[PDB]
Amino acid sequence: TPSDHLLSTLEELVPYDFEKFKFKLQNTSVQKEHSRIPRSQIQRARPVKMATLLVTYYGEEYAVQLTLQVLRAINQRLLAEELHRAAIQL
Repeated sequence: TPSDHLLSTLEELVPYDFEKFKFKLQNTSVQKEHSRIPRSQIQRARPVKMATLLVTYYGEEYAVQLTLQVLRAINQRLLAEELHRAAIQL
């Protein structure tokens, strides 16, 4: 599932880089007519937890786009590309 690819993607994501990931996620624009993840939850959310959260709050397709963009925001173009490639496989 998309959440499984997001899990693995953010699992490979270095925790020290995830620190910035979740900081950029807090500053990520909310998708049209979709539910916002509380910043208090984002700070405490695990790399593997956000995979589920983004899907629940925004959606599967939106979770991939959100994570991809935030990865690029933190100079993780590798994971962003691999996530895109995962979306292609899906």
